[PDB]
Amino acid sequence: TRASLRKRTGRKPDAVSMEATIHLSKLLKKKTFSKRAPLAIKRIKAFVGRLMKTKDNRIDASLNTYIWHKGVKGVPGRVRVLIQRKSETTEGNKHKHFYTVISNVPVASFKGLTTKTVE
Amino acid sequence: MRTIECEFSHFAVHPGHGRRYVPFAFLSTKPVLTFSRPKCFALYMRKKNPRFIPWTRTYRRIHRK
Amino acid sequence: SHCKFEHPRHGHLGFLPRKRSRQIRGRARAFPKDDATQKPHLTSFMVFKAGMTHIVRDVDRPGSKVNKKEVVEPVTILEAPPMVIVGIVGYRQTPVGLKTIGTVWAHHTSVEFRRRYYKNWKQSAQLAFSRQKQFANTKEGKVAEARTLNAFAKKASVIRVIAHTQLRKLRNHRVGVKKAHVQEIQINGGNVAAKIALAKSLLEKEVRVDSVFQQSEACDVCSVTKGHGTEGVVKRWGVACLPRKTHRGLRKVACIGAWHPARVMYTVARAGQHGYHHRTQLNKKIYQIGRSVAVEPNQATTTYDLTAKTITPMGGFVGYGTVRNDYVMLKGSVSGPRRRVMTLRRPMAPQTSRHLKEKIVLKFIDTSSKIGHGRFQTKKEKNQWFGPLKKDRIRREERLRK
RNA sequence: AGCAAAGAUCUAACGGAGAUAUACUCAACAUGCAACGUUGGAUACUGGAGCGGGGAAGGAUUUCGUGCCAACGGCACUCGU
RNA sequence: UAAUGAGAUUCCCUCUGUCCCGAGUUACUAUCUAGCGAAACGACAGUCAAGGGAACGGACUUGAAGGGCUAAGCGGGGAA
RNA sequence: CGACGUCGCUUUUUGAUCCUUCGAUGUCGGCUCUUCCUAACCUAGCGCCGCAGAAGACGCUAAGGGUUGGAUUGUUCACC
RNA sequence: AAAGAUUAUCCGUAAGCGGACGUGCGAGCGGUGGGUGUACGGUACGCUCACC
RNA sequence: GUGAGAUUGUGAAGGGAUCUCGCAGGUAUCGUGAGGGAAGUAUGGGGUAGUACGAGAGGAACUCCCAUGCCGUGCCUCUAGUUUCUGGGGUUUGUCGAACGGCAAGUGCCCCGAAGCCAUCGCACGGUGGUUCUCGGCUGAACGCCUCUAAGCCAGAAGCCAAUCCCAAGACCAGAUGCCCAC
RNA sequence: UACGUCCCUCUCCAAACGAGAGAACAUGCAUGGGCUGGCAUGAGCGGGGGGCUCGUCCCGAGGCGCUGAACCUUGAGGCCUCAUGCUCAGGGACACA
Ligand SMILES: [Mg+2]
Ligand SMILES: [Mg+2]
Ligand SMILES: [Mg+2]
Ligand SMILES: [Mg+2]
Ligand SMILES: [Mg+2]
Ligand SMILES: [Mg+2]
Repeated sequence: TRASLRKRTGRKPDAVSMEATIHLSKLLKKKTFSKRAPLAIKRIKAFVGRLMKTKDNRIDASLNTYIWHKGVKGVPGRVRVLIQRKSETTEGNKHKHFYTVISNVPVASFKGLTTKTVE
Repeated sequence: MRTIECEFSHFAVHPGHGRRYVPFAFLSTKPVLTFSRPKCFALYMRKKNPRFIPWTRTYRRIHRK
Repeated sequence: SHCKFEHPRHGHLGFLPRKRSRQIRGRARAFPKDDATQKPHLTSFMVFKAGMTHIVRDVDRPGSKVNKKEVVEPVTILEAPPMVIVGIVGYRQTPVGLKTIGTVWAHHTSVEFRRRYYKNWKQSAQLAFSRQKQFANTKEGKVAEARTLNAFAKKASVIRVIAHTQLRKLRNHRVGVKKAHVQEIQINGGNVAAKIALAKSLLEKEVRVDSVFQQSEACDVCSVTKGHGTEGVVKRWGVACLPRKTHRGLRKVACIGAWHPARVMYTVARAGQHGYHHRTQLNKKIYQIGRSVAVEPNQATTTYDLTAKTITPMGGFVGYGTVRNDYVMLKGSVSGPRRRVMTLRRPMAPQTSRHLKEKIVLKFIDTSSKIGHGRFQTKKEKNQWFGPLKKDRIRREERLRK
C-alpha cells in the first residue's frame, strides 16, 4: 500500500523536539465564547499528547500568553508550536516518565509551514 | 434552455439557478430582471451602479481593460 | 363529547413502530412477481448516494400546458460499481413459509467479501472460506456442489444469487467501510432450469448496472432514511404547536387521551426516534445510466449541450467526493444521506401509465458548484471570467525563472 | 430530584502524605485519576449609588500570630470568620 | 364637563411569529461523569375486555394477554 | 305525506330519585389530540318517484375517507 | 426429513443403469509454490501439505 | 467418570468423607415471515357536446387525457429562512501612547455570508388481486303454468380480506451458511 | 486449546447515555499546496476641497496604483494524492471450572 512502502527507521530518541502548526479553528468551532481559551489549552495538550505519547504536557508561558492574548473568545486560528520531549522520573517508579514542554514559535504567516524536527 | 445574464453584475445565470424579478416601473425591453445572487439584488435595491463595484462585469470592462 | 371540529389525524399509522432500522442498508422485503414467460434477469442492484443536482429536458405530454416545453427537474446521482456474484441460494415452498435449500459458492471469493465475516480483519487469522475453498474441488465436494444444484432443480421455486458491492473499485475516501455489502438478488423469468443456468453463468463474474435496468424506466429504491435522533412530537408527527402563553411548554400534545379507556393509545403521537427508518418509495423514474470516467470523460454532455464535462460538479459532491464509476440518475429524491448504500429494485407497480412509459432525452445537466451558489459549469468558464490572477502571474514567474 | 442569578478562569515554578504510585519477558500513550495553598505571569471583573475606605444599631473576640484538619465552611481544601 | 388616570370599553393608523405555519441559532438546564445528597409519598401491590357488585375493579367470575431486567421521556389511569 | 288513535325505540335534554363519594373524584366553555358509534351531510354501488333532461324527494348496503375560514357573544346554543 | 430403518459407497429413475485409488512406496481429484501472454486495474484461468 | 471449589460459630499442621456445578458450545453473515400494524382520499378543467332528452326554456354522463385540494412518506439540486464558520468587510463608544494587531460592550451594531438544518415558502413519490352486501339477474321447482331461491349459478360497494408497505422467531426458525472447538 | 468477541485508541451515514455504521500501519491522522466557494480590494509604499512655511516644501478626509488584493475554506466532521510529516514486536479483558 502506501503505509507499507514507507522508509521506516527505528524509534526517534527519547529526547526529540519538533515544530508543528495546529489549526485551532477546526477544534474551536461553535464552542461557547467564555471557554474557548480554557479548552484550547486542552486541545493542544491532547494534540501533542497523542503525538508524543505523553500525559505530562507543559505549556511554558509563551504559549499560554499566545492563546490568551485576545481574551477568552479571540483564540487564534493557528499556532506554530515547539514541542520538546524530555525524561525525568521520581526515584522508585517501575516505569519511565516522559514529559512534553510545548512553547510558541512566532512566524507572522502560517502558509507553507509543515512539520519539521528541530535540534 | 439559455444562459441569461444578471442585471446588476452580468454573471452567468444557467437554468434553474437565479431569481427573476419584475418591478412596477417595468421596461418594455426588460420587463423581468434576472438576478444571480441576493447580493446582486441587494445592491440593486440600494440603487448602486454596476460600475464602482469591483466584482461586476461593468467595472472590469471599463477599468481593467 | 365529540371533537368540536375535524382535522385528519397526524402521521400515517402504518409506518409504526417508528424505531431505528435494524440494518443500515436497503433490503427488499418483496421482489417483483415472477413472470416465467420472460427471460431470466436480475431484479435489484446496490448503488451509493452521491449528492443530487438538476437537469433540463423537454416534455412530451400531449394535452399538457408544458407540452414540448423545457422543464427543470431535480435528479439524484447514485454511483454504481458492479456487483460480483458469489453464491446461488434456492428457496422451496412450505405451508410455514419459504425455506432455504442451500447455497453453492463461487470457488473464488474476494478479500472484501470475506471481510464481512470479521469485526477485525487485519488483526485476525483471515481463514474464512478456507476449508470450503479446498473441499469444493475434492472428489466428494464436487459431488456435493452438484448434489445441491440438483436439489434446486427439484424443490426450488425461487432462485436467488448473492452479490456484493465490490468496494475497492469504489475508490471513495468518505465511504469508510472496506467490507462488502451483501444481499440476495432474485432471478425472475423462465422456469427453474433456465434460472439456474443464468445463476451459474454469472457466478464469480461481476454484473454491471446497465444489464439490469434501462435508461428511461422506473424502479423502487429500498433505502434507510436519514437519522435525526430523539425528536419531539412537533418534528416527528407534525402536530400543531400550542399557544404562546402555555405553562410547561408549547411543543407537546395537549390531550393524550380520555379518562376511559384508561390507557394511552398507540395512535396518540409521542416523542422518540425520528429518522433512520427503512422506506421503499416506488416509481422513481430513471433518466441516465452513466458510464465510468475511464470510459467517458464527457458524461454530462448532451446532444443539445456540447460542453465537455463530467457528472461530478465543481469542487465535488459536497461531503462525498467524485463519481468514479458507473452511475444511475433518478428523478427526484431518495431516502437517505449521501454515502449510504441503496437498493434499486425493479417496479412492482404497473408501469403502464403514460407518465412512466415516457422516453427521456435530456438537454442540460447542472455541473456547477454545490458549494455556495453555482455559477460556472466548467473550470474552463471560470478561467474566462477571471483572467490571470495574482497567484497565476507568480506561478508564471516561477515557470519562466525555472 | 438536585447542588443552573451575581460573566472566568489559564499557566509555570514551589509547598504538601495527597505521586510521575504497574507481579514478569513492557520505551513512553493505551494501568494513580481528581483535587489544595503561595508567589510570578497572562486574562478578566467590580467601575467611585464599588465584591473601595470608615461609623451608628446589632454582634462581642469574629481581631492578630502560630500550630493544626477529627467534626463544620451542602463540591473541595494543605485554606478558614 | 377642559385638564388629569398602572381605571372600564370600542374603532382606526403604524406595527409586528398572536396567527396562517412553522423553521433555525444562542446562553443555561435537562442529559453523561467526579464530589455531595434530600423530600413528597408509601396498607399490600400494580396488563386488560365484559359480567356482577356500595349500581366506573389492580385483586372476584369467564375470557385475552404477559420471558426476565433496564435508560430517557411522558402526562391516560392509580376515582395520584 | 298522513290527522284521530296506537305500539315502541333513544339516554347528546330535563324532571324525578337519593344508591356511591362531605378525614375532597378540582364544578363551564374554548384550545389541543386520539378513538368510537350510525339514526349517512359529501364521496362508492344501488333500488324507486306525481324520475323527459337538468336539479331533486324517499329508501337500501355501507362509518373506509372527508366534514372549513370568519364577524358578534365567556358562551353550548343562536345568527348572518 | 432422509429412506436400509434390520446390514450400509455414490449418481440418476419404479423394471432398469452411470463409476468407485490400487497396495511404507505409488497414483487421482486438490488447497499453496516459479518464470513469458488472456477474459469483464488485481483476482482468476495455462503448463510443499492434506484427503480418497 | 473426569476438572474445579466449599464444609466459614472454640488453637495448629495433616488427609478422610460429603455436598454444590463445570464437562459443549462460541462467533459471524444471508434470509423465512406467523402474528401485529396499515392509507391514500377528494376535486376541477379538456372533449363527449350544446349531443342525448325536450314543444321550447334548458341541458347530461362513462372511456380517455391534463391538472389540483387535503393527507402521507421522504428530500435539500433550485428558490426562500436560519449564522457562534463571531467567515470577510463596514461602523459607534471606551481602551492598549499613535499607526499595526486587536480587545471590552453576557455575540456592540449593520451588510453580505458557506456548510448544516429546514418550508406546501421549494422538490420528488404515493400500486394490485379477490371475497360478498345491497341489488339486478340465470336456470328452476314447490304449486301440471308462474317465480332471482327453495337446491344450485352469474355479475358485483369507497365496505371486508389479502398483495404491496412497516415491525417482526416469547412464532423459540432440524432455514441456509463462514470459521473454530467439542464429539 | 483455538477461531474469535469486547474494552481502550481512530472515523462519522449513527447518537441524550447505551446501541449503530466503520476502520484498526490504513492518504488513517496531521499540516501544507491546489481546487471550490465566501467577502469585496489587506498592511505598506508612492504620485484632493483647502490650508501653512520660506517656484518649492509640509498639513489634509477622501481618491488612485501595485491588487478580483488580503483573509477564510471542514471543523458535528467541502473537494483533490497533489506533496511531505507522524506510527516502529498496538495495549488491557474475556473466550477458558
Ligand atoms: Mg447525522
Ligand atoms: Mg450544575
Ligand atoms: Mg468593566
Ligand atoms: Mg463540605
Ligand atoms: Mg394617581
Ligand atoms: Mg398481515
